[PDB]
Amino acid sequence: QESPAFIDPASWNTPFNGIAQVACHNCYEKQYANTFSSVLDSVRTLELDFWDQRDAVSGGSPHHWFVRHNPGGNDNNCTGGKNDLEACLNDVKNWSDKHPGHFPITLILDKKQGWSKESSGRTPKDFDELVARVFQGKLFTPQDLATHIGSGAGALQGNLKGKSWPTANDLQGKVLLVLNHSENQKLSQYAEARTSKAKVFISPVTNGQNDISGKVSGMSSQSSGYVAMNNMGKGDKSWAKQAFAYSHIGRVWGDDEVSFAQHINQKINLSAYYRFAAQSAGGYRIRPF
Ligand SMILES: O[C@H]1[C@H](O)[C@@H](O)[C@H](O)[C@@H](O)[C@H]1O
Ligand SMILES: [Ca+2]
Repeated sequence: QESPAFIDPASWNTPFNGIAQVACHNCYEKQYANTFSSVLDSVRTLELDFWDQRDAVSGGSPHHWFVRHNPGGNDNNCTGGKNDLEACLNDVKNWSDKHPGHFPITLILDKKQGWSKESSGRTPKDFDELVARVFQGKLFTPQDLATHIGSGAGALQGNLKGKSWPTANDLQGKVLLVLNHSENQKLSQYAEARTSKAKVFISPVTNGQNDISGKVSGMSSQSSGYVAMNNMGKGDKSWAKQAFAYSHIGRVWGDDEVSFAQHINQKINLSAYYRFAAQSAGGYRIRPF
């Protein structure tokens, strides 16, 4: 079990949903960290923005995605033009291998384009196959959570209410992958394709109760039932209290002028900051609420 100074030791025996963290915002960018791996000196929740194409219209290849911020190749601080998604994911895998006993790592995979058809090799299945090939047994997935709470994975949404996630100690050495997109439709498409086999948690844009516990905006009812995480911008952060009530992992981004301690008091699990190292509460970046 690791013990970097930034983790409150009380965290280990706390259910994962009861833990507040400082997270990065876009920390794959060179301007926010010298290397992607260095982020893990400060936090356990990271972010990658991934694109199908080299620019907006051209340059894709099967089984491969690029990592950069703007529409336009690769522009990031991951190991490596061959510093692609796979390279960034391998940076995390390698850090994990070098720190047995680590607090679970959460990676926010912020998808920037749509899914491809089969022939282009960038379907939801292709994505799962990539992340599985890289992380292997390190992943903790929605089916794993569903088994933990005694639910079907397609009924996590509502069956999580009143339940505890595994503790951080139970999740030592694990990696949790989270899918985001500006359009919830792309999450619905991923969940309809992968169902209980999904390697990645979907975390929809959340601006109403239905996005936590009902038919999520932009998704089918079937996809909605897989929701165990919720993603909020600054203006929607009040929804974190309901994510907390439903034992969904809530993330808030864009609220950098509010302190970690204040986000804790707002029941936000993952508080995303550009300047992550500069945030703490009582010297910690990970602590129970
Ligand atoms: O630009 C935002 C921001 O990058 C967030 O960190 C992310 O979770 C979103 O999905 C995105 O649209
Ligand atoms: Ca992003």
